[PDB]
Amino acid sequence: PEGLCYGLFGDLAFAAKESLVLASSALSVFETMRWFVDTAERYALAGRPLAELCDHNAKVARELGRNQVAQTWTML
Amino acid sequence: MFVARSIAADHKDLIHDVSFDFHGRRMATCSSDQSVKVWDKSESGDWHCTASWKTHSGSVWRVTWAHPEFGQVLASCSFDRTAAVWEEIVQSHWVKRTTLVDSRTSVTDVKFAPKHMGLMLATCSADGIVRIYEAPDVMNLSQWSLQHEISCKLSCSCISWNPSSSRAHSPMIAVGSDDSSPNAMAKVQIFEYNENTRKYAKAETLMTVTDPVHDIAFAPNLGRSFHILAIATKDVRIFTLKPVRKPTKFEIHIVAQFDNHNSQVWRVSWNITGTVLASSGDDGCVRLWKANYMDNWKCTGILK
Amino acid sequence: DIACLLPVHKSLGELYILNVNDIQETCQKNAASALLVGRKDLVQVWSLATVATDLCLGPKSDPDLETPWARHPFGRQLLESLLAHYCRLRDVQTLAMLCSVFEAQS
Repeated sequence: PEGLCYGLFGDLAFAAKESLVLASSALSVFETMRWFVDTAERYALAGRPLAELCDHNAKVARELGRNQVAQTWTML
Repeated sequence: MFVARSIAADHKDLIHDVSFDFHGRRMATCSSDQSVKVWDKSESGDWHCTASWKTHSGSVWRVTWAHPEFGQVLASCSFDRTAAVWEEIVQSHWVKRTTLVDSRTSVTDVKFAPKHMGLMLATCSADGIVRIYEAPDVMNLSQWSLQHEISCKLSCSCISWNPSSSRAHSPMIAVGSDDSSPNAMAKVQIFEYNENTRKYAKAETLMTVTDPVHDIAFAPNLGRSFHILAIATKDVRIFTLKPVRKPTKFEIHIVAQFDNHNSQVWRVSWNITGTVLASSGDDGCVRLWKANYMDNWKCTGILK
Repeated sequence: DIACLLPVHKSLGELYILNVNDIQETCQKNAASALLVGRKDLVQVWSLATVATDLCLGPKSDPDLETPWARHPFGRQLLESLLAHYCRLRDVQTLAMLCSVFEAQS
Protein backbone atom coordinates (compact mmCIF):
# COMPACT_ATOMS: atom_id res chain seq x y z
CA PRO A 1 0.00 0.00 0.00
CA GLU A 2 2.78 2.51 0.61
CA GLY A 3 5.78 4.24 -0.96
CA LEU A 4 8.74 6.22 0.40
CA CYS A 5 11.52 8.38 -0.99
CA TYR A 6 14.17 10.79 0.29
CA GLY A 7 15.52 13.95 -1.29
CA LEU A 8 18.65 16.05 -1.54
CA PHE A 9 17.18 18.48 1.02
CA GLY A 10 16.04 15.95 3.61
CA ASP A 11 12.47 15.90 2.31
CA LEU A 12 10.54 12.66 2.87
CA ALA A 13 7.59 11.72 0.65
CA PHE A 14 5.21 9.21 2.24
CA ALA A 15 2.07 7.80 0.62
CA ALA A 16 -0.29 5.31 2.25
CA LYS A 17 -3.94 4.41 1.83
CA GLU A 18 -6.51 5.94 4.18
CA SER A 19 -7.01 2.74 6.10
CA LEU A 20 -3.71 2.89 8.00
CA VAL A 21 -3.51 6.67 8.51
CA LEU A 22 -9.92 2.17 1.09
CA ALA A 23 -9.76 2.98 -2.64
CA SER A 24 -7.60 6.12 -2.38
CA SER A 25 -4.37 7.18 -0.72
CA ALA A 26 -2.98 10.42 0.72
CA LEU A 27 0.62 11.66 0.64
CA SER A 28 2.65 14.47 2.18
CA VAL A 29 6.21 15.76 1.92
CA PHE A 30 8.01 15.96 5.27
CA GLU A 31 10.37 18.95 5.35
CA THR A 32 12.56 17.31 7.98
CA MET A 33 23.12 19.23 4.65
CA ARG A 34 23.35 23.02 4.53
CA TRP A 35 26.94 23.08 5.79
CA PHE A 36 28.05 21.25 2.63
CA VAL A 37 27.34 24.20 0.34
CA ASP A 38 29.07 26.86 2.43
CA THR A 39 32.06 24.60 3.08
CA ALA A 40 32.38 24.04 -0.67
CA GLU A 41 32.11 27.75 -1.50
CA ARG A 42 34.33 29.23 1.19
CA TYR A 43 37.27 26.81 1.04
CA ALA A 44 40.56 27.56 -0.70
CA LEU A 45 42.60 25.00 -2.61
CA ALA A 46 45.45 26.81 -4.41
CA GLY A 47 47.03 30.18 -5.09
CA ARG A 48 48.41 30.61 -1.57
CA PRO A 49 51.20 29.00 0.47
CA LEU A 50 50.43 25.89 2.47
CA ALA A 51 50.24 27.69 5.82
CA GLU A 52 47.92 30.40 4.52
CA LEU A 53 45.62 27.82 2.93
CA CYS A 54 45.42 25.80 6.14
CA ASP A 55 44.76 28.94 8.19
CA HIS A 56 41.99 30.12 5.86
CA ASN A 57 40.32 26.73 5.82
CA ALA A 58 40.57 26.50 9.61
CA LYS A 59 38.98 29.93 10.01
CA VAL A 60 36.15 28.99 7.65
CA ALA A 61 35.55 25.72 9.49
CA ARG A 62 35.53 27.48 12.86
CA GLU A 63 33.09 30.16 11.69
CA LEU A 64 30.70 27.50 10.41
CA GLY A 65 30.38 25.88 13.85
CA ARG A 66 32.44 22.68 13.62
CA ASN A 67 35.55 22.95 15.80
CA GLN A 68 36.77 19.34 15.61
CA VAL A 69 37.10 20.01 11.87
CA ALA A 70 38.76 23.35 12.45
CA GLN A 71 41.57 22.10 14.66
CA THR A 72 42.61 19.43 12.14
CA TRP A 73 43.64 22.14 9.67
CA THR A 74 45.75 23.92 12.29
CA MET A 75 47.38 20.65 13.34
CA LEU A 76 48.27 19.91 9.73
CA MET B 1 10.42 18.19 13.62
CA PHE B 2 9.16 17.94 10.06
CA VAL B 3 6.03 19.77 8.90
CA ALA B 4 3.69 17.44 7.01
CA ARG B 5 2.37 19.47 4.09
CA SER B 6 -0.23 17.46 2.19
CA ILE B 7 -0.85 17.67 -1.56
CA ALA B 8 -3.92 16.42 -3.43
CA ALA B 9 -2.84 13.81 -5.97
CA ASP B 10 -6.40 13.31 -7.29
CA HIS B 11 -5.44 9.77 -8.31
CA LYS B 12 -8.47 7.59 -9.00
CA ASP B 13 -6.93 4.60 -7.21
CA LEU B 14 -4.07 3.74 -4.86
CA ILE B 15 -0.53 5.11 -5.07
CA HIS B 16 2.33 2.63 -5.24
CA ASP B 17 5.55 4.63 -5.60
CA VAL B 18 7.06 8.12 -5.33
CA SER B 19 10.50 9.05 -6.62
CA PHE B 20 12.71 12.14 -6.65
CA ASP B 21 14.83 12.58 -9.73
CA PHE B 22 18.44 13.73 -9.23
CA HIS B 23 18.09 17.24 -7.87
CA GLY B 24 15.27 16.98 -5.33
CA ARG B 25 12.97 19.36 -7.20
CA ARG B 26 10.80 17.00 -9.27
CA MET B 27 8.87 13.90 -8.21
CA ALA B 28 6.94 11.24 -10.12
CA THR B 29 3.94 9.32 -8.77
CA CYS B 30 2.66 6.01 -10.15
CA SER B 31 -0.86 4.85 -9.39
CA SER B 32 -3.09 1.82 -9.96
CA ASP B 33 -5.28 3.51 -12.59
CA GLN B 34 -2.69 3.46 -15.40
CA SER B 35 -1.34 6.97 -14.85
CA VAL B 36 1.99 8.63 -14.10
CA LYS B 37 2.08 12.20 -12.80
CA VAL B 38 4.98 14.64 -12.49
CA TRP B 39 5.19 17.42 -9.90
CA ASP B 40 7.67 20.31 -10.00
CA LYS B 41 8.72 22.78 -7.32
CA SER B 42 7.87 26.48 -7.44
CA GLU B 43 9.76 29.40 -5.98
CA SER B 44 6.61 30.02 -3.93
CA GLY B 45 7.23 26.67 -2.26
CA ASP B 46 4.49 24.27 -3.37
CA TRP B 47 4.21 21.33 -5.76
CA HIS B 48 1.93 21.61 -8.80
CA CYS B 49 1.21 18.91 -11.37
CA THR B 50 2.84 19.58 -14.74
CA ALA B 51 2.24 16.34 -16.67
CA SER B 52 -0.10 13.34 -16.60
CA TRP B 53 -0.99 10.63 -19.10
CA LYS B 54 -2.08 6.99 -19.48
CA THR B 55 0.93 4.69 -19.36
CA HIS B 56 -0.06 1.02 -19.31
CA SER B 57 -3.11 -1.25 -19.45
CA GLY B 58 -2.69 -2.70 -15.96
CA SER B 59 -1.50 -1.35 -12.61
CA VAL B 60 1.75 0.61 -12.54
CA TRP B 61 3.91 -0.57 -9.64
CA ARG B 62 7.08 1.53 -9.89
CA VAL B 63 8.47 4.62 -11.62
CA THR B 64 12.18 5.47 -11.63
CA TRP B 65 14.25 8.35 -12.96
CA ALA B 66 17.51 8.15 -14.89
CA HIS B 67 20.64 10.25 -14.71
CA PRO B 68 20.30 13.78 -16.15
CA GLU B 69 23.27 13.08 -18.43
CA PHE B 70 21.15 10.80 -20.63
CA GLY B 71 18.22 13.24 -20.52
CA GLN B 72 14.93 13.47 -18.68
CA VAL B 73 13.97 9.79 -18.86
CA LEU B 74 11.44 7.72 -16.90
CA ALA B 75 10.73 3.99 -16.63
CA SER B 76 7.68 2.08 -15.43
CA CYS B 77 6.60 -1.53 -14.87
CA SER B 78 3.02 -2.73 -14.85
CA PHE B 79 0.67 -5.69 -14.42
CA ASP B 80 0.22 -5.80 -18.21
CA ARG B 81 3.57 -7.67 -18.36
CA THR B 82 5.66 -4.88 -19.92
CA ALA B 83 8.10 -2.08 -19.16
CA ALA B 84 8.38 1.31 -20.83
CA VAL B 85 10.77 4.23 -21.21
CA TRP B 86 9.61 7.84 -21.68
CA GLU B 87 11.34 11.13 -22.45
CA GLU B 88 10.18 14.73 -22.08
CA ILE B 89 10.35 16.77 -25.29
CA VAL B 90 10.21 20.56 -25.26
CA GLN B 91 5.78 22.29 -23.33
CA SER B 92 5.16 19.04 -21.42
CA HIS B 93 5.45 16.43 -24.17
CA TRP B 94 6.22 12.96 -22.79
CA VAL B 95 6.81 10.45 -25.58
CA LYS B 96 7.01 6.66 -25.43
CA ARG B 97 10.25 5.10 -26.66
CA THR B 98 10.33 1.30 -26.15
CA THR B 99 8.21 -1.53 -24.78
CA LEU B 100 10.21 -4.34 -23.16
CA VAL B 101 7.80 -7.21 -23.82
CA ASP B 102 9.92 -10.26 -22.98
CA SER B 103 8.15 -11.16 -19.72
CA ARG B 104 5.48 -13.83 -19.31
CA THR B 105 3.73 -13.30 -15.96
CA SER B 106 4.29 -9.82 -14.46
CA VAL B 107 6.94 -7.24 -13.66
CA THR B 108 7.36 -6.16 -10.05
CA ASP B 109 10.45 -3.92 -9.94
CA VAL B 110 12.42 -1.76 -12.37
CA LYS B 111 15.69 0.03 -11.61
CA PHE B 112 18.29 1.94 -13.59
CA ALA B 113 21.91 0.92 -13.20
CA PRO B 114 24.26 3.46 -11.59
CA LYS B 115 25.31 5.92 -14.27
CA HIS B 116 28.95 4.93 -14.47
CA MET B 117 28.64 1.85 -16.72
CA GLY B 118 26.10 3.00 -19.32
CA LEU B 119 22.33 3.27 -19.56
CA MET B 120 21.39 -0.15 -18.20
CA LEU B 121 18.07 -1.32 -16.81
CA ALA B 122 17.07 -4.36 -14.74
CA THR B 123 13.53 -5.73 -14.46
CA CYS B 124 12.20 -8.46 -12.19
CA SER B 125 9.39 -10.92 -12.89
CA ALA B 126 6.92 -12.82 -10.73
CA ASP B 127 8.07 -16.03 -12.43
CA GLY B 128 11.58 -15.54 -11.09
CA ILE B 129 13.58 -14.06 -13.97
CA VAL B 130 15.79 -10.98 -13.62
CA ARG B 131 16.73 -9.48 -16.98
CA ILE B 132 19.33 -6.78 -17.65
CA TYR B 133 18.98 -4.46 -20.64
CA GLU B 134 21.38 -2.00 -22.24
CA ALA B 135 21.54 0.79 -24.83
CA PRO B 136 24.89 0.87 -26.66
CA ASP B 137 23.97 4.12 -28.46
CA VAL B 138 23.40 6.39 -25.50
CA MET B 139 21.30 8.83 -27.45
CA ASN B 140 18.85 6.60 -29.36
CA LEU B 141 16.48 5.51 -26.59
CA SER B 142 14.64 3.25 -29.05
CA GLN B 143 17.42 0.63 -29.33
CA TRP B 144 17.69 -1.57 -26.23
CA SER B 145 19.43 -4.94 -26.18
CA LEU B 146 19.16 -7.87 -23.78
CA GLN B 147 22.55 -8.78 -22.33
CA HIS B 148 21.96 -11.19 -19.44
CA GLU B 149 19.18 -13.14 -17.75
CA ILE B 150 19.18 -14.73 -14.29
CA SER B 151 16.86 -17.48 -13.06
CA CYS B 152 16.51 -17.53 -9.28
CA LYS B 153 14.01 -20.41 -8.92
CA LEU B 154 11.73 -18.34 -6.68
CA SER B 155 9.22 -15.52 -6.96
CA CYS B 156 10.91 -12.14 -7.40
CA SER B 157 9.55 -9.02 -5.72
CA CYS B 158 12.37 -6.45 -5.38
CA ILE B 159 15.67 -5.35 -6.88
CA SER B 160 18.48 -2.96 -5.99
CA TRP B 161 21.86 -2.24 -7.59
CA ASN B 162 25.20 -1.45 -5.96
CA PRO B 163 25.98 2.29 -6.19
CA SER B 164 29.66 1.86 -5.26
CA SER B 165 31.61 3.77 -7.90
CA SER B 166 35.10 2.40 -7.22
CA ARG B 167 37.20 0.23 -9.50
CA ALA B 168 37.33 -2.44 -6.81
CA HIS B 169 33.68 -3.56 -6.59
CA SER B 170 32.40 -5.62 -9.49
CA PRO B 171 28.78 -4.61 -10.15
CA MET B 172 26.28 -6.64 -8.17
CA ILE B 173 22.52 -6.88 -7.77
CA ALA B 174 20.18 -7.99 -4.98
CA VAL B 175 16.81 -9.69 -5.46
CA GLY B 176 14.13 -10.39 -2.85
CA SER B 177 11.50 -13.12 -2.83
CA ASP B 178 7.92 -13.02 -1.58
CA ASP B 179 7.07 -16.73 -1.67
CA SER B 180 5.03 -17.91 1.33
CA SER B 181 6.40 -21.42 0.99
CA PRO B 182 6.15 -23.67 4.07
CA ASN B 183 9.87 -24.45 3.85
CA ALA B 184 12.38 -21.94 5.21
CA MET B 185 14.30 -21.38 1.98
CA ALA B 186 16.38 -18.21 1.85
CA LYS B 187 14.53 -15.28 0.32
CA VAL B 188 17.34 -12.79 -0.44
CA GLN B 189 20.09 -13.52 -2.96
CA ILE B 190 23.12 -11.67 -4.35
CA PHE B 191 24.63 -11.90 -7.84
CA GLU B 192 27.91 -10.36 -8.99
CA TYR B 193 29.52 -9.76 -12.37
CA ASN B 194 32.69 -11.68 -13.21
CA GLU B 195 35.01 -9.79 -15.53
CA ASN B 196 36.54 -12.74 -17.37
CA THR B 197 33.49 -14.94 -18.06
CA ARG B 198 31.17 -12.05 -19.05
CA LYS B 199 28.41 -13.56 -16.92
CA TYR B 200 26.57 -12.83 -13.69
CA ALA B 201 27.19 -15.42 -10.97
CA LYS B 202 25.70 -16.10 -7.55
CA ALA B 203 27.88 -14.56 -4.84
CA GLU B 204 26.23 -15.17 -1.46
CA THR B 205 22.83 -16.03 -0.01
CA LEU B 206 21.30 -14.64 3.17
CA MET B 207 20.32 -17.85 4.93
CA THR B 208 19.17 -16.16 8.14
CA VAL B 209 16.28 -14.50 6.27
CA THR B 210 13.45 -17.04 6.05
CA ASP B 211 10.50 -14.63 6.00
CA PRO B 212 8.82 -12.86 3.05
CA VAL B 213 10.71 -9.81 1.80
CA HIS B 214 8.95 -6.64 0.65
CA ASP B 215 11.82 -4.21 0.00
CA ILE B 216 15.58 -4.28 -0.61
CA ALA B 217 17.88 -1.24 -0.61
CA PHE B 218 21.64 -0.73 -0.71
CA ALA B 219 23.30 2.14 1.09
CA PRO B 220 25.29 4.75 -0.87
CA ASN B 221 29.00 4.23 -0.44
CA LEU B 222 30.78 7.61 -0.66
CA GLY B 223 34.13 6.16 0.33
CA ARG B 224 33.44 3.19 2.60
CA SER B 225 35.22 -0.08 1.92
CA PHE B 226 32.34 -2.43 2.79
CA HIS B 227 28.68 -2.59 1.80
CA ILE B 228 25.43 -2.14 3.72
CA LEU B 229 22.06 -3.71 2.88
CA ALA B 230 18.61 -3.06 4.36
CA ILE B 231 15.78 -5.61 4.27
CA ALA B 232 12.19 -5.07 5.41
CA THR B 233 10.68 -8.52 5.95
CA LYS B 234 8.74 -8.11 9.20
CA ASP B 235 11.28 -6.04 11.15
CA VAL B 236 13.89 -3.68 9.74
CA ARG B 237 17.26 -5.39 9.32
CA ILE B 238 20.70 -4.10 8.33
CA PHE B 239 23.49 -6.36 7.07
CA THR B 240 27.18 -5.95 6.29
CA LEU B 241 29.03 -7.53 3.35
CA LYS B 242 32.71 -6.87 4.00
CA PRO B 243 34.79 -8.83 1.46
CA VAL B 244 38.04 -10.77 1.80
CA ARG B 245 41.32 -9.72 0.21
CA LYS B 246 42.07 -11.23 -3.19
CA PRO B 247 33.37 -14.71 -7.65
CA THR B 248 34.28 -13.14 -4.29
CA LYS B 249 33.62 -14.21 -0.71
CA PHE B 250 31.82 -11.92 1.73
CA GLU B 251 31.51 -12.29 5.51
CA ILE B 252 27.90 -11.38 6.27
CA HIS B 253 27.03 -9.94 9.69
CA ILE B 254 23.84 -8.76 11.37
CA VAL B 255 23.87 -5.22 12.73
CA ALA B 256 20.25 -4.28 13.46
CA GLN B 257 16.95 -6.01 14.20
CA PHE B 258 14.18 -3.56 15.05
CA ASP B 259 10.72 -4.89 15.94
CA ASN B 260 9.49 -1.42 16.94
CA HIS B 261 6.79 -1.48 14.27
CA ASN B 262 4.63 -4.32 15.66
CA SER B 263 3.45 -4.87 12.08
CA GLN B 264 4.71 -5.77 8.60
CA VAL B 265 7.31 -3.41 7.16
CA TRP B 266 6.65 -2.53 3.52
CA ARG B 267 9.28 -0.15 2.11
CA VAL B 268 12.63 1.39 3.09
CA SER B 269 14.98 4.08 1.80
CA TRP B 270 18.39 5.60 2.50
CA ASN B 271 19.00 9.28 3.09
CA ILE B 272 21.58 10.59 0.61
CA THR B 273 24.76 9.36 2.24
CA GLY B 274 24.05 6.08 4.05
CA THR B 275 23.64 7.75 7.44
CA VAL B 276 19.87 7.73 8.04
CA LEU B 277 17.47 4.93 7.08
CA ALA B 278 13.70 5.22 6.66
CA SER B 279 10.99 2.62 7.15
CA SER B 280 7.27 2.24 6.61
CA GLY B 281 5.04 -0.30 8.34
CA ASP B 282 1.35 -1.09 8.59
CA ASP B 283 0.95 1.19 11.62
CA GLY B 284 1.02 4.19 9.28
CA CYS B 285 4.18 5.85 10.59
CA VAL B 286 7.65 6.47 9.21
CA ARG B 287 10.71 5.88 11.37
CA LEU B 288 14.33 6.96 11.03
CA TRP B 289 17.42 5.17 12.35
CA LYS B 290 21.09 6.12 12.67
CA ALA B 291 24.42 4.88 14.02
CA ASN B 292 26.43 6.15 17.01
CA TYR B 293 30.15 5.56 16.23
CA MET B 294 29.93 2.33 18.22
CA ASP B 295 27.88 0.79 15.38
CA ASN B 296 24.95 0.83 17.83
CA TRP B 297 21.96 1.79 15.71
CA LYS B 298 19.13 3.61 17.46
CA CYS B 299 15.96 5.50 16.61
CA THR B 300 16.31 9.18 15.70
CA GLY B 301 12.75 10.30 14.96
CA ILE B 302 9.13 9.25 14.55
CA LEU B 303 6.92 10.87 11.90
CA LYS B 304 3.20 10.32 11.47
CA ASP C 1 79.44 17.25 34.67
CA ILE C 2 77.88 14.69 32.34
CA ALA C 3 74.78 16.79 31.71
CA CYS C 4 75.65 16.82 28.00
CA LEU C 5 74.72 13.11 27.83
CA LEU C 6 71.54 13.01 29.91
CA PRO C 7 68.11 13.14 28.21
CA VAL C 8 66.76 15.59 30.82
CA HIS C 9 67.90 19.20 31.14
CA LYS C 10 67.87 21.16 34.40
CA SER C 11 67.63 24.55 32.70
CA LEU C 12 64.35 23.55 31.08
CA GLY C 13 63.22 22.06 34.39
CA GLU C 14 63.58 25.36 36.22
CA LEU C 15 61.40 27.38 33.82
CA TYR C 16 58.41 25.04 33.51
CA ILE C 17 54.92 25.86 34.78
CA LEU C 18 51.80 23.81 35.47
CA ASN C 19 48.51 25.59 36.25
CA VAL C 20 45.30 23.59 36.49
CA ASN C 21 43.29 26.82 36.42
CA ASP C 22 44.25 27.50 32.79
CA ILE C 23 45.79 24.58 30.90
CA GLN C 24 46.11 26.53 27.64
CA GLU C 25 48.04 29.22 29.52
CA THR C 26 50.88 26.90 30.55
CA CYS C 27 51.55 25.33 27.15
CA GLN C 28 52.55 28.58 25.41
CA LYS C 29 54.93 29.39 28.27
CA ASN C 30 56.45 25.91 28.00
CA ALA C 31 56.78 26.36 24.23
CA ALA C 32 58.62 29.64 24.80
CA SER C 33 60.90 27.91 27.31
CA ALA C 34 61.65 25.16 24.78
CA LEU C 35 62.36 27.81 22.15
CA LEU C 36 64.85 29.53 24.46
CA VAL C 37 66.44 26.19 25.44
CA GLY C 38 67.42 24.99 21.95
CA ARG C 39 65.13 22.00 21.25
CA LYS C 40 62.84 22.28 18.22
CA ASP C 41 61.24 18.92 18.97
CA LEU C 42 59.77 20.34 22.16
CA VAL C 43 58.54 23.48 20.41
CA GLN C 44 56.67 21.29 17.92
CA VAL C 45 55.15 18.95 20.51
CA TRP C 46 54.12 21.84 22.77
CA SER C 47 52.54 23.59 19.79
CA LEU C 48 50.57 20.41 19.11
CA ALA C 49 49.56 20.36 22.78
CA THR C 50 48.30 23.95 22.51
CA VAL C 51 46.23 23.17 19.42
CA ALA C 52 45.19 19.81 20.88
CA THR C 53 43.60 20.84 24.18
CA ASP C 54 41.40 23.86 23.37
CA LEU C 55 38.21 23.83 25.43
CA CYS C 56 36.05 23.94 22.29
CA LEU C 57 36.60 20.19 21.80
CA GLY C 58 35.75 19.10 25.34
CA PRO C 59 33.74 15.89 25.56
CA LYS C 60 29.96 15.85 25.74
CA SER C 61 27.53 13.76 27.79
CA ASP C 62 25.45 11.63 25.41
CA PRO C 63 27.59 9.55 23.00
CA ASP C 64 25.00 9.89 20.23
CA LEU C 65 25.43 13.67 19.93
CA GLU C 66 28.90 13.54 18.38
CA THR C 67 32.03 11.45 18.25
CA PRO C 68 34.50 12.37 21.01
CA TRP C 69 37.78 14.03 20.13
CA ALA C 70 39.61 11.11 21.75
CA ARG C 71 38.59 8.77 18.94
CA HIS C 72 40.02 11.13 16.33
CA PRO C 73 43.35 9.85 14.93
CA PHE C 74 44.98 13.01 16.32
CA GLY C 75 43.90 12.83 19.96
CA ARG C 76 44.63 9.37 21.36
CA GLN C 77 46.87 8.08 18.55
CA LEU C 78 49.18 11.04 18.02
CA LEU C 79 49.58 11.23 21.79
CA GLU C 80 50.24 7.50 22.05
CA SER C 81 52.80 7.70 19.24
CA LEU C 82 54.65 10.59 20.88
CA LEU C 83 54.60 8.77 24.22
CA ALA C 84 56.13 5.66 22.67
CA HIS C 85 58.73 7.78 20.89
CA TYR C 86 59.77 9.46 24.13
CA CYS C 87 59.84 6.17 26.02
CA ARG C 88 62.18 4.78 23.36
CA LEU C 89 64.27 7.94 23.70
CA ARG C 90 63.95 7.27 27.45
CA ASP C 91 63.18 10.87 28.44
CA VAL C 92 61.23 11.16 31.66
CA GLN C 93 60.79 14.90 31.55
CA THR C 94 58.42 15.23 28.60
CA LEU C 95 56.52 12.09 29.59
CA ALA C 96 55.48 13.44 32.98
CA MET C 97 54.53 16.85 31.61
CA LEU C 98 52.48 15.50 28.70
CA CYS C 99 50.69 12.97 30.89
CA SER C 100 49.96 15.57 33.56
CA VAL C 101 48.62 18.17 31.12
CA PHE C 102 46.37 15.75 29.25
CA GLU C 103 45.08 14.17 32.47
CA ALA C 104 44.34 17.50 34.17
CA GLN C 105 42.51 18.49 30.99
CA SER C 106 39.86 16.01 32.18
